[PDB]
Amino acid sequence: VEDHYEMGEELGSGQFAIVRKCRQKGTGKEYAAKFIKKRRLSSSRRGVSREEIEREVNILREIRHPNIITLHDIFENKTDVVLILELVSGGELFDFLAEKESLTEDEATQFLKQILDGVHYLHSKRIAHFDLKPENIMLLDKNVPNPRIKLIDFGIAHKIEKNIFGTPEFVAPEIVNYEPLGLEADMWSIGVITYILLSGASPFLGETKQETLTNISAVNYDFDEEYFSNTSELAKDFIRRLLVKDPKRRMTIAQSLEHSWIKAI
Amino acid sequence: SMVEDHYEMGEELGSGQFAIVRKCRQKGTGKEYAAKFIKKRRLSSSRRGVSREEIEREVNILREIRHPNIITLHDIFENKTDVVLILELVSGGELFDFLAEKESLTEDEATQFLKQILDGVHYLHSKRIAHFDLKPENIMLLDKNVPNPRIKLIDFGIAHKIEKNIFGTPEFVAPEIVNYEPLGLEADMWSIGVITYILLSGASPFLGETKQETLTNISAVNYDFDEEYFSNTSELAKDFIRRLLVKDPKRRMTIAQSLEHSWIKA
Repeated sequence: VEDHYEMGEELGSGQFAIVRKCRQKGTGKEYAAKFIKKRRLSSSRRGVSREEIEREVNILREIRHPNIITLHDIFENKTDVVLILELVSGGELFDFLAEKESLTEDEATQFLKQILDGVHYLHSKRIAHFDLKPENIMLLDKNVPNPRIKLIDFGIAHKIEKNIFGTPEFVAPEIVNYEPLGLEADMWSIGVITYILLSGASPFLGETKQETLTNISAVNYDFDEEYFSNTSELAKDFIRRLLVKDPKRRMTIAQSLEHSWIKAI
Repeated sequence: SMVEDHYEMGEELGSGQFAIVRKCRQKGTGKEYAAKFIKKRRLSSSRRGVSREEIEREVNILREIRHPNIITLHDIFENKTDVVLILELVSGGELFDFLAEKESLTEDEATQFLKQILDGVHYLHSKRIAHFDLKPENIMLLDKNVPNPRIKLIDFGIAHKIEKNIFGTPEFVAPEIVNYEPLGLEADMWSIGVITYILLSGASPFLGETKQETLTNISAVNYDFDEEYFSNTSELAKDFIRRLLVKDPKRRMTIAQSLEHSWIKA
């Protein structure tokens, strides 16, 4: 990698990884180099297993959409897999919105549409992100008139595809009744993101992580007027149709885009 | 290295998911092995070949394992089109075929083979590896032409390491993630119950007339011991089976408990 990219400042660090800014030799174009520490022994809990690195890389390879982070190049050395990624410098969407004194529902929906467009692309390729949250919703450049959303961090993303067992004769009840996680999980996350984007309030947050998890499982939220008095009924309906316990009864991404609140712009 | 530079390749032995198995012999030692050639999926291909992720997952499992009752990985090569696993040659066929050839087979003899299965699984589970496909066709013998044949568990194509897992905020996670119950080592213990039931009786506990019936029967744990298939089976053996065919995975015998059970231990 160092033969081909000049490495600069550390930008941050996450799950067994350090991100540095870099510049490609010959072209001068800037990127983010994410150095992922490989797991050595399969018994270890340090680093990332090769198979999990591959899972993420295989998803990143396929992505070509303006609202998603792009993979440019990949290297591997003794200790690391280095992803050369699109440099996204505009920060978290919510930190940009914080510079404002207030935000209108129409200003918010400009951004929400971009998130939905990114997720529509991912879901069209059967990719569930599984960790949609405001910190993974960045901006390419926050100083332009109409900033562009970039979805980041495919660390737990999966392709969503019985036959592997040959027949079911020997399989346990938990396999018979296995209900896989799927694309609907992202649609729930979108509901929560929308809720907080519009109101500033987190719908399920409790005093401990355990309380939050309890609240989520019970679908225990409201639209209290202290937070929702300037929010439209169509916005509330959109959220209601996402925050559904049964994943099979939630709006899909296509239905989300066809919802009157979104169609209206 | 290229595989042909180290191994003389021989005749074809079988086929797997986008795979061919050939007998081979190591140059420099004369020792025979099974070479499994797995076709890699191209980046432009949707369904042809096996994904790199799936090959790595299985290989990383195989690399870790060494135990007398599990197939051993000896070498790995990769060329343009394939990943090639050089595996221990397991020549003795299916356990159940060998047993079906015996004039008679006592419960004591059956338990001794079953113990070898348990020993292999005990090792796998000690590494947090669930096999997930334990069934007769994956229980082979190394060499059937010896007084006491050695069981070899094969086919780690759906095996997985087993690890509420959320390091950051849980605020945006869906209820199905909050309530997610992953498949675990207990699933293998269920399979061992079914294997044992068939081993002793020749009947299958949950098999229905259609796939849906089999599924329904498993989920309901709807089985019994027919009087005229279990007439020569001990209550102690039935107890072993009963403690494995339990709906709640948390209430099934673990591999350690299975080995401590008096059917095995006595």
